[PDB]
Amino acid sequence: AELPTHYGTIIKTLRKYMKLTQSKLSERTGFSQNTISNHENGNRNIGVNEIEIYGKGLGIPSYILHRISDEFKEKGYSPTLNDFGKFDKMYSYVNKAYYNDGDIYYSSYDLYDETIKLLELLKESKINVNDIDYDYVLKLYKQILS
Repeated sequence: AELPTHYGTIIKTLRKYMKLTQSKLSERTGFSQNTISNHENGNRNIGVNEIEIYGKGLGIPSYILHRISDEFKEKGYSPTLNDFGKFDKMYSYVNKAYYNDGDIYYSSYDLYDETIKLLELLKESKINVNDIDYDYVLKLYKQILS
């Protein structure tokens, strides 16, 4: 099957955020450089099973792409994509907590929703995501999962 064309835009936006050229993303997915260009522009369709390959190449689990797409479908843009730098920084701590803390591993529900909820808590507290550390995130994460 084929996906919405907007996955190409999502990949192009994320590729740029990751500071990867099309050539580097090719040497990270096995898609030719020209094929990456064609996916991004909508000249070729992206496979359902191809997003998995892109996620690995971008260093991102595929659900994040799927979650971003669902926002486009509802709102006509993605607030998460538009603020991805903050999402990525919070996600780094969420990912660490999930893979290193048994209480989080076995109590987490939806890691995407939890990353968004943690960002909302920081915004309420007027805290910059660049100023936090893992210990602090883990305290907030345990609280949202309580």
